[PDB]
Order: sequence, then structure tokens, then C-alpha cells
Amino acid sequence: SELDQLRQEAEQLKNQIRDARKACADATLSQITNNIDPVGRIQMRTRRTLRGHLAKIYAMHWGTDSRLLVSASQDGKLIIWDSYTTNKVHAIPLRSSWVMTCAYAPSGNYVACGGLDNICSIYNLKTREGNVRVSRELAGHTGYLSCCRFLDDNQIVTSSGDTTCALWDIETGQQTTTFTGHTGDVMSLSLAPDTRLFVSGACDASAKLWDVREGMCRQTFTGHESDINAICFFPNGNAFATGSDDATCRLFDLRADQELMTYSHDNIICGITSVSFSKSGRLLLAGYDDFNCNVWDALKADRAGVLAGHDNRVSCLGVTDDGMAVATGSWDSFLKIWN
Amino acid sequence: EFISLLAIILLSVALAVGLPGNSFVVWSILKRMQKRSVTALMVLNLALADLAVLLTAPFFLHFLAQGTWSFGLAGCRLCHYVCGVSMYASVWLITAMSLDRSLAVARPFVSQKLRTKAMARRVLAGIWVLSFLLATPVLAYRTVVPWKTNMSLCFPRYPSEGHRAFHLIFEAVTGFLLPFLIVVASYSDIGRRLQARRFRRSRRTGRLVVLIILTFAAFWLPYHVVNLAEAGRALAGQAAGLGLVGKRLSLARNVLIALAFLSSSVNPVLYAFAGGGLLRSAGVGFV
Amino acid sequence: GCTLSAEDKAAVERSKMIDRNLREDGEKAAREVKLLLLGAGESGKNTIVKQMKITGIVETHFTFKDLHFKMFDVGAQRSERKKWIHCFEGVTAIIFCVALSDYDLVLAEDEEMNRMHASMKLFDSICNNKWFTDTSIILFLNKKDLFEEKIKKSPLTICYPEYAGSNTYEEAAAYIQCQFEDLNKRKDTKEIYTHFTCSTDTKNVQFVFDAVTDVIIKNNLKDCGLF
Amino acid sequence: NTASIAQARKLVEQLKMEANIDRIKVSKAAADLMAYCEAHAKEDPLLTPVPASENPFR
Amino acid sequence: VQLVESGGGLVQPGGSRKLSCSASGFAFSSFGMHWVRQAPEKGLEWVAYISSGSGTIYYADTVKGRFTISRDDPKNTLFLQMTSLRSEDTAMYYCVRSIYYYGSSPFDFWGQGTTLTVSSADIVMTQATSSVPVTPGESVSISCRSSKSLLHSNGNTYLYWFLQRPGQSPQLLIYRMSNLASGVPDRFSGSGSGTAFTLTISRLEAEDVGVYYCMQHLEYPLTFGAGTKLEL
Ligand SMILES: CCCCCC/C=C\CCCCCCCC(=O)O[C@H](COC(=O)CCCCCCCCCCCCCCCCC)COP(=O)(O)O[C@H]1[C@@H](O)[C@H](O)[C@H](O)[C@@H](O)[C@@H]1O
Ligand SMILES: CC(C)CCC[C@@H](C)[C@H]1CC[C@H]2[C@@H]3CC=C4C[C@@H](OC(=O)CCC(=O)O)CC[C@]4(C)[C@H]3CC[C@]12C
Ligand SMILES: CC(C)CCC[C@@H](C)[C@H]1CC[C@H]2[C@@H]3CC=C4C[C@@H](OC(=O)CCC(=O)O)CC[C@]4(C)[C@H]3CC[C@]12C
Ligand SMILES: CC(C)CCC[C@@H](C)[C@H]1CC[C@H]2[C@@H]3CC=C4C[C@@H](OC(=O)CCC(=O)O)CC[C@]4(C)[C@H]3CC[C@]12C
Ligand SMILES: CC(C)CCC[C@@H](C)[C@H]1CC[C@H]2[C@@H]3CC=C4C[C@@H](OC(=O)CCC(=O)O)CC[C@]4(C)[C@H]3CC[C@]12C
Ligand SMILES: CCCCC/C=C\C[C@@H](O)/C=C/C=C/C=C/[C@@H](O)CCCC(=O)O
Repeated sequence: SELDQLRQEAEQLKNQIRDARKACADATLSQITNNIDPVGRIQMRTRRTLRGHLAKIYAMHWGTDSRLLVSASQDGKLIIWDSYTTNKVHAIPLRSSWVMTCAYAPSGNYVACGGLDNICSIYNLKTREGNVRVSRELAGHTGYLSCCRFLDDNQIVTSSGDTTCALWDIETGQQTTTFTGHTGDVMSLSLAPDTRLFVSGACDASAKLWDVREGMCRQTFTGHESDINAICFFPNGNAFATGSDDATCRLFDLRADQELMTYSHDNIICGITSVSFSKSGRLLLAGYDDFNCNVWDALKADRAGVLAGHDNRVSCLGVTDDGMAVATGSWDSFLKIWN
Repeated sequence: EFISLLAIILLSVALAVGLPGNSFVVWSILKRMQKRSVTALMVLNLALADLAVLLTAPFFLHFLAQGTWSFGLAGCRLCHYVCGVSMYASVWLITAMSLDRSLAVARPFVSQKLRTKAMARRVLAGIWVLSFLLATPVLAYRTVVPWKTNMSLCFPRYPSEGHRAFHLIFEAVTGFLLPFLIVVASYSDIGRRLQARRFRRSRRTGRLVVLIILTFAAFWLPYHVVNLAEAGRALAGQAAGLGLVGKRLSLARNVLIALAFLSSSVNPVLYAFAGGGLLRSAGVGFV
Repeated sequence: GCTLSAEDKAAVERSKMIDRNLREDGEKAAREVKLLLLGAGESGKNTIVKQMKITGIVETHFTFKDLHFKMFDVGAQRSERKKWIHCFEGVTAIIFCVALSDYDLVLAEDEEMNRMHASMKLFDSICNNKWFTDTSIILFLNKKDLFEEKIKKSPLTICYPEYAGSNTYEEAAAYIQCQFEDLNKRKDTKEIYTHFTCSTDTKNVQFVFDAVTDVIIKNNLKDCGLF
Repeated sequence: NTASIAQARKLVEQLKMEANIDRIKVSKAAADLMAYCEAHAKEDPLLTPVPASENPFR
Repeated sequence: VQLVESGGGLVQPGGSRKLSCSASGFAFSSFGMHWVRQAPEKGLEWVAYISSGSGTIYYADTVKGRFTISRDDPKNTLFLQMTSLRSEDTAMYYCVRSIYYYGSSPFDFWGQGTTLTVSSADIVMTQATSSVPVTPGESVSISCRSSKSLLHSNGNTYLYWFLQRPGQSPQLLIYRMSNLASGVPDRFSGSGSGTAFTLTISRLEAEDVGVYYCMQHLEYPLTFGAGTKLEL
């Protein structure tokens, strides 16, 4: 009865965790912010339109100077744009057409891309030759690659469909650390603005907070009903917001180990595809399947400042570091900049 | 005196039917599509030629109503040149679309590497240049002559009979015969080749072809029949307006063109709203 | 225009050249034939690939009658199909392979699950998907010699209880083909092509060509109106 | 066998590790998020738009 | 990266000649190119410009109509053709590489030059000094001046600083008045404000002495200074 005893102990520990989480709840966030005046109506205009992709668009990322962009499409192309004059700075052809993610180095010297070939490719932008070369190919995963984010010019972290995440040292090309524990496919991850921890969301409707230097799972969060498609992280470092396939978004807090609010509406019965915050964390922007993306007040959970103007599903959206513009892409092969 | 009423009714109906459709087609294509492949360009050119035809009607209604030409020689020549150019352009755009559809089925891979934006624009420019060239003999025939006491009208003054026969025969050959033969042959070959394709299509794709053929013929045949009859009576040594036959022919050459102003009102329906090839059936703000 | 410096003008010219190159590549990339390959485990698809003279996704190329064919085999991906299938939404056709002589073999740890019923379930799931509502399927039946040799002592009633016919190769093969084609739930917007493969039957590549031609013609009849 | 025993032991150990964590009430986290949102409000270029002379996108 | 020029020599008055430049070690078809000239004992003088894609060509006021510039991309070669040569065409010519996109460094690699011996809205640049005596370990400051304002409306300031050592070819030091080139010690600096600009050196070493030039790139033609010969 050793297996039965171990399962019973696991259930007892789960019940203890639930009891610990029950006694810490006093008042929902909508009660502490009942005296906050609403932000009113928010309207944005399209300032630029970026054209040139000839298929669906799956990822984009902002540079730290708030001036340059990189975007990936399934025509086999990675494009770096200047967003003030709508000029093209670089165009890079990939080896495998089925790309699914992008990352841009925080210094500005490197880009990364991966997809349905179980490989992460790293490209060098600043050479003595005038062209862009392939700097590194990282292999060792067994299922498709769904996200990747630099930490510096030497270390990267990736997530795959194996249920495993990995931390790699670029110079040698070897897996420095592996993070295991999810049951289903991992679809997204979001670093923290100190590169000390990170979060991951999986198809088993769960999220996990991991420590990077130790290399082990630190916390877990549940509550959704279906798989999680996108995850973001609050600016101050103590919260994060998730978006699942339930037509719901949610906010979780690390220190209280609870759930804070849910953002959903009765007229929306589609799935979310991407979320992001704003510089002061007062506007949560989320893309949807209805061909348009919505804007939510983040402290009162009541707004939809629709950014209509796309003809297909919104794949990706992002906000600059200074915070003046917002970019969206979609399956109709157009990017749009709003403020 | 019945001719005036008939022509006024026909032109009023033609305007009221063909202005909004062409306006809506032009607006939608130009200001509501983020991308236009090939067919959109040709439907747009058809709408532009249709509007160019339909926009010179008020002058002719004025001439039919007030009974006199109150626009002068420059006005008469400009109106007639515009009408000729636009009519020729519309007819040959129809013929080009026919040939395009035929090639899309006779050779399905040869037309994959040819059907592109650059050659579409080159073909369109050539068509418009030919249309401008062809309507020339109308700009050196229509003059202005007093009609009665204080009455004046503009009309063609052929210096001889050979000139009249040449103009009429040239117009008839270059404006109805060749486009009709090309359209008939192309659609017949399409219908013959489709018979061995072993996929199911024949529900409402045979109706559009017959509608196109019949709409072309019923509107453009009588005018050119009268043209040929008048040219024959001219070549016989007779004179225009001499006798009963000449009067009945000259009296039947004032209503047929008002009927031809009708084919510029059905083309938007027949090429952009008809279900077969629903380019604009789905997107309609008419509800 | 007149408010630009020389360096800005050089940047504009560079962007324009990049645009032209992108456009040329995009035009070239749209005249290839993209086929997606499918078929349950150990169903002769390897032999099919071998005959026609050809981890992650595996991709194969060849050229027949001046046409470029690219075949995608994604058999190694052990994840859930509802996460990567929409990436193949605009393919020309789906090739499907099954084996005729697997109507009396045990598939899984349970002896009840035979292989032919699993293949039927897979075909049903592929045919009536929501991202393939007007994509055509080309169906290959393999190992016909072995099936003909086996039916002498093995009756087809072992797998189809309601079969009330003779025990000859032709009628059994026709019954199997009909039982497969009777699963198309979208009979007006979709077409199914069926073939009986053979070792010396090189025609099984020509057959593919034929089907593709029809597909192409239909697509043209939707560009130039008329549909 | 014993592989299931090892897997259950790992699950129990992970649950035990998670169970020993300090916690704070929800009101404190609500107040902290409120403070961070209210203390950087004036420098949000989207919550409060800037005059059209400073806009890099015109 | 390697540019090698050829074609120089002795030419009698009138006549004609053709100079060529062969490139190896970089993507030659992504770069625009310039031909520049230096008199036997005077400063630098710009000659001609061609761009990437051949869709733009520029000449200088004293050469336009007599010179012709061309490039051959499949073979990676650059050509200049000169006809009706006068006595003012005795100098040493250099081929210069340049690339323009947002954030690039133009005028970064210079050739080795070849010699040729023959038997007004332009901006004026003024090098206020001609020689400076210094000792190692000290600090030095040089300045030059313009006539118009080099600062554009988008925020840039197009001023360049080059070094030429004895027996060598120029070597880019600073681009756009404040940006240090790649492969240069951090003891060099540039600063200034409209119409007056200053280069600064700290803690001199050996092999750090030569002639400094300041150039503008606000509009064509491009104009050089006269140069300051720092001495030790
Ligand atoms: C076993 C035997 C096999 C036989 C093989 C052939 C059989 C049948 C095929 C016949 C179809 C003809 C091919 C079409 C040519 C064409 O090019 O199309 C069209 C191009 O118009 C034109 O130039 C001509 C315009 C007007 C017609 C002029 C023809 C007149 C010639 C002389 C007449 C003599 C009269 C005879 C006397 C009769 C006796 C009583 C439509 O142009 P458009 O719609 O703009 O678009 C285009 C572009 O986009 C793209 O570049 C490509 O041209 C196309 O794909 C696309 O059509
Ligand atoms: C009222 C009287 C003066 C007659 C008016 C004549 C115009 C109605 C015709 C004559 C020349 C035609 C033009 C000839 C050439 C072309 C190029 C053609 O090129 C394209 O298709 C552009 C492609 C795109 O817009 O994406 C667009 C139609 C146009 C302007 C035609 C528009 C209609 C025009 C101006
Ligand atoms: C020349 C004089 C003596 C007669 C003038 C009339 C004909 C030129 C017209 C009238 C009837 C038309 C026919 C009406 C029907 C068709 C069927 C059509 O085939 C289809 O519509 C196939 C549709 C499908 O396959 O679903 C091919 C053109 C054709 C023969 C038309 C050819 C042109 C015809 C004979
Ligand atoms: C029915 C479909 C094929 C459309 C074709 C219409 C024509 C058959 C109709 C419309 C106008 C009719 C014409 C109107 C006027 C006259 C003049 C009239 O005077 C004459 O006797 C002249 C002799 C002649 O030229 O026939 C003869 C009938 C005719 C030609 C009619 C012939 C029949 C026409 C051409
Ligand atoms: C295929 C269809 C659309 C075209 C058939 C032509 C029709 C539009 C009809 C309707 C009015 C008819 C016209 C009515 C008046 C006359 C005047 C008529 O001259 C007479 O005075 C006839 C006197 C008589 O009846 O003897 C000559 C025929 C004509 C042009 C008729 C020709 C045939 C017309 C144009
Ligand atoms: C594509 C075929 C091209 C053939 C026709 C081209 C030019 C006709 C041109 O000569 C005459 C045009 C006349 C248009 C309108 C005339 C009006 O008078 C009609 C009203 C009747 C009347 O005035 O009695």
C-alpha cells in the first residue's frame, strides 16, 4: 500500500495548500478600488502601416531603443523595420519556413528564431562583412519550440512542446539547465525585469514560477479551464497576467499566492492570443480571435477600447519601453502602430 | 413626335439604373480593399468606362427636350468624342475578360506564370490607347447647322456617299462583329473543355454565360443592323431621307442608341454582383 | 522629399531595393505544388516515398513534367495536432496511405482494436476537419498482392460483420473502397481520388499528376469569376 | 514496480516544498499595486496623451 | 576586407586613363563607393560617388563632364575613366567604402591609393591651426569651423574626423561628431556645437602623431579642411 499511502499524502498536502490559500483572502481587488475614478474612453489612431509580408505573421519584438522592430512570417522571412520612417533596415531568409517565435537581444547585436524543426537559430547583426550570418544552432529538444528570450549576449532560455524548458549557454552550445514538471505542452514564458526568475504557461491549464540559478520549480498556479496561450509579467515584479482559451484573462500575485481578478465579457466567446501591459500598469491590452484587440482598465476590469482595423486573427502585440506607441500584427500580413 | 418621348424614357431609366451601381463599385474597390489582385482592376476599369459613357447623357436629354443645340460646336464635338471613346473601351474590356477566362482553362499552368500585375497594367494601357485612337472619325464629321427660324442643331455632314459608307461599315465591323465572335468562341470552347473534369460544378455557371451572350446581342445588334442597312441604301445610289424607307430608317436611328445606353447599367451586376464569381456579393451595404 | 538629407535618401533607396527583392521571391514561391502526407503507423507510406524516386518535419522535393513538388511528412511530431495543424491550411492536396492486408491484425495492447478500424477513424478525423473544408484527398491502398494471397484462407467477415458477399479479391476490394469513400461528409465542396498501388505500378506518380491538374483548374475557375 | 513509488515520492516532496511558504493578505498586495499604478501615472504616454509637438509619430 | 587600386602612372597633358579597384573579403554589392583625391602636399579633395544599385551618380564641380564612374558587380570591380587631363590632375587617388542605413558607420575602410603624375553654395571648412608642439602623456585639443550650420532638423550633426599617419592612408576616427569608430582607443573624443567643433586627445602615445582632417556630409559636394599637423 506504499503507492496508496504516497497518493494519500499527496492529497493531504494539496488540501493543506488549499487551506493555507483560503485563510489569506480578505477582500477582492474590486472592493479596494471602488473609489478610483475610471480612466474614461480611450481612442487610438493608426499612425503607420508596415507592408511587405506575404503570409501569416506569427511573432514580433520591440528593441530597447523604441525605434526598431523584428517580425517573422511563414513565407520564410524575418524583417527588421525602422518605425519612424517605415524604412526596412534588414531582411533575413530562414532555413525552415515554419517559424513560430522571435526574440531581439537587449544590446542590439543579435536576433533569434525557432519553430517546427526543434532548433533555435541565433543570428549576428553587426559584422565586418556587411551581411547577416547564422551564429549558432541550438539542438536538443524533441518537440516544437514555442518561445525564447535572451538574458545577455551569452545566455538564452527556451520553451518546447516536450513539457520542458531549457537554459542554454550560447558560446558552447550546451544545455546548461533543464526545467521539468509540466504535464502538457508549454506555450509561453516571460522573464522578469531583473533576470532572476521566470514564469511559464502550459497546455495542462497551469502556470509555474521558476528560479534560474538554482534550476528547480518554485511555485505553481491553477484556476483556468483550458490551455494557456500567452503570459505577461507586471512592471514592478510582483504580479503576472495570463490569457487562456476560455475567453478569459486573469491576474495572479506571487506574494499572496492567490488570484486577483478575471477579465471576460459575455459577448466574447473566442480565444485570446496575446496580452501585454503598459508603462504604469494601468492598461492591459489583449488580442482576440474576433479580428480585433481590446483594451482593459487593469484596476477595475471594465473597458474595451477596441483597436478595430484588422481583417483576420490578431497574432501578436507589443508596447515600447518608453511607452508611446503600440504595435499589432495579424494573419492578414499587416502591422499597425497606434498611439 | 413619339421618338422624343421614347428616347427620354430610355435615357432616364438608363441613368437611374446605372449611376449608383458604378459609383458603389468604384468606391468599394478604391477605398475599401487592402489588396487588389487582377480581377478587381478590370472591374474597376469597366466601372470607369461605364461612368464615362453615362456622364454625357444630360446634354442629349437637353437637346431632346428644348429642341435646339444650346452648347455650341465645341460642346457637340467633345460630347461625341467622349461617348465614342468610352463605348469602345467598354466593349474591348469585355472581350479581354472573355479571352482571359478562356486561357485560364485551356492551359492552367501557362497562365500561372503570366497572370500578374505588370502585364495587366500594360494590357489596360494598350486598351485605353486603342480606344482613344478608334473614336477619331467622330471628331471630324459632326458640325452645326441652323434648323429653323432661330433653331440650330449639330449633326454629321458627310461630304460624299463613299465617306458615309466607309464610316458606317468601319463602325459596324470594329464595334460589334469581332468582339462578339471572340466572346462566342471563347465561351463555347470553355463549355466544351469542361466536360471531362470529373468534379461537380454545373448548377449556375451555365446561366451566366448565356446571360452575357444574350445581354450583349439584344442591346448592340439592332443599331448595327440599321447601320448596315443605311450603308447599303447609300451604296445603292439612293440618298438619306429619300422616300418612305429612308425616313423610316432615319426615324429608327434616334431610339436605338438610347437603348445602347442600357448595357452600361447591367455590367456591374453581371460582372461584380452576380453569384457566379462573387467578387462583391458578400460585401454589400444595401441592407 | 526636399526635407530629406543625403543619408535619408540613401536609406530610402535601400528600402526600395529590399521591397523589390521581396516581391520577386513572393512571385516565385507561388508556383510550387505543396502536398501533405499522412497515414497510420506502418501503412506503406515509406514504400510510397521510395517508389516515386525521391527530428521535426521532414521535407522532400522532386520535379515532374516541369512542375516542382514539395511533400511534407510530419510523422515524427508526437504532440497534439490541434496546436500545429492550422499551419498547413493552404496546401494543394492531402495524400493518405492505408494498407489492405491489415484487416485482421491486433493493433494495441487490447486485442479488440484492429488496424483497419483505426485507419478508418484517422481518415474520418482528417476528412471532416474545420481547416480542411475544401481540400482534396488522394487515397492509396497498399499491399494488394498480400491481401489477395491472404483472402484464400482468411474471410473478410472477421472484420466486417455485415458483409454478405462472395470471397473474391475484386468484390472485397470494391467493398473496402466504398466503405472508405462513404465517410466523406462534405460531398459537394470536396472530391476524393482512389488508387490501387502496385510495386511495378509507376503510374502511381502519374495518377498524382492527374489529380493535381483538376485541382488547379478548379482554383482558376474561382479566380476568373465563374464560380 | 518501484518507479511509480519514486514518482509519487517526487510529487510528495514537491508538494511538501510548496506547502512551506510565507504569505501575506490580499489587501496588502492590492494596496501595493494601487500605489505603483498611482505613483507613475503622469509619465504614461497612453493613459494621458502628450501634446502633438512632442509626438515622434505625428 | 581588402581594396586594391591600380592604374596609376605618368600621363602627358591631354590624353586619357582608366583607374580600377578590386575588392575582396566583403559583400561588395551592398556598399556605395567614393573616389577621393589628395594633392602631393595639400589636403584631401572629393572626386566622385556611386551608390548601391547604380541608381545614383555624383561628380564634383571641377571634374563633372570629364570623369566617369562605373561598377561591375559580378566580378567585384570599380572603374573611373578620365579624359582630357590637365596639370591640376597630378595627385593620389583613394577608393572608399560606405554604407547607409539607420545607425551605420560610413567612410569606415579606405584603400591604399594610386598615384597619377601629369607633366558657389558649397560649405567652407576652416582648420584654424596648422601645427602644435606637444609632449607624450599630455592632453591635446584641436578645433575646426564651418560657415553654414551642420545640424539638421532631425537631430543629427554630420561632422567627420580622420587621421593620416606618415606613409599610410587615412583611418576613420569619429563620425557624426560624437561617435567613436570600431577599433579605436577610448582616449579620443569629439564634441562641439553649431559651426565650432573640437576633437580632444588624452594621454598621448607614440604612433599617434599625424595630420587630422575634419569633413562635412550635410550635402553634396563634400568639403574637407586643410589639416593640422600635430608634432612631437
Ligand atoms: C491542342 C491545341 C491547343 C491550343 C492552345 C490555345 C487554345 C485556346 C486558348 C485561347 C485563349 C487566348 C489567350 C489569352 C491572351 C491573354 O494574355 O489574355 C488577354 C490579353 O488581351 C490581349 O492582349 C488582347 C485584347 C483584345 C483582343 C485582340 C484580338 C484580335 C486579333 C485579330 C482579329 C482578326 C479577326 C478574324 C477574321 C474572322 C473572319 C470573319 C486578357 O487580358 P487580362 O484579362 O488583362 O490579363 C492577362 C494578363 O494578366 C496576363 O499577363 C496574361 O496575358 C493572361 O493570363 C491574362 O489574361
Ligand atoms: C471624361 C472624358 C475626358 C473621358 C475621361 C477619360 C478617362 C475616364 C480615362 C482615359 C485614360 C484612362 C486611364 C488610362 C490608364 C490608367 C492606368 C491604370 O493603372 C492601374 O490600373 C493602376 C493600378 C492601381 O490603381 O492599383 C488605372 C486606370 C487609368 C488611370 C485609366 C483611368 C481612366 C482614364 C483616365
Ligand atoms: C450564329 C447564329 C446562327 C446563332 C447566334 C446565337 C448563338 C451564337 C448563341 C445562342 C445560344 C448560345 C449557346 C447557349 C448555351 C451554351 C452552353 C455553354 O456551355 C456551358 O454553359 C457549360 C456550363 C457547364 O458546363 O456547367 C457553351 C456556350 C453555348 C453553346 C452557347 C453558344 C453560343 C450560342 C449558340
Ligand atoms: C431580335 C434580336 C435578334 C435583336 C435584333 C433586333 C432586330 C431584329 C430588329 C430591331 C430593329 C428592327 C428594324 C427597325 C427598322 C426597320 C426599317 C424597316 O424599313 C425597311 O423596309 C428597310 C428595309 C431593310 O433594311 O430591312 C425594315 C425593318 C427594320 C430594318 C427592322 C428590322 C428588324 C430590326 C433590325
Ligand atoms: C431585341 C429588342 C430589345 C430590340 C427590338 C427593337 C425594339 C426596342 C422596338 C421598340 C420600339 C420599336 C420602334 C417603334 C417605332 C418605330 C418607328 C417606325 O416608323 C414608322 O413610322 C412605322 C410605321 C408603320 O407602322 O408602318 C419604324 C420602326 C420603329 C423604329 C420601331 C423599331 C423597333 C423598336 C425600336
Ligand atoms: C462600341 C460601339 C461604338 C459605336 C458607337 C460610337 C459612337 C457613336 C457616336 O457617333 C454617337 C453617339 C451618340 C450618342 C447619343 C446621341 C443622342 O442624340 C441620343 C438621343 C436621341 C436623339 O438625340 O434623338
